[PDB]
Amino acid sequence: TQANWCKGVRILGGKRDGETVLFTDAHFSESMGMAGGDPELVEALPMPAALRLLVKWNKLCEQMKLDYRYKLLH
Ligand SMILES: [Cl-]
Repeated sequence: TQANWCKGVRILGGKRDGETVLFTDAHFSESMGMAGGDPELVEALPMPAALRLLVKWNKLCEQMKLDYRYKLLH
């Protein structure tokens, strides 16, 4: 429950609006642009890593002209 840690994201808009995605071990690697890590090991990310994934994912969402977006869990 930190300004320094973030559990995941929630989907804004679209059919899945309100759904959450909890950050996993693999997301940390993805926040570094690396493949791997366990995608089933739930764990909070350091806020900088959370932000990196936030911006990358929403850039993709507009790149792909999608109808939903991501917001960090508070
Ligand atoms: Cl980090």
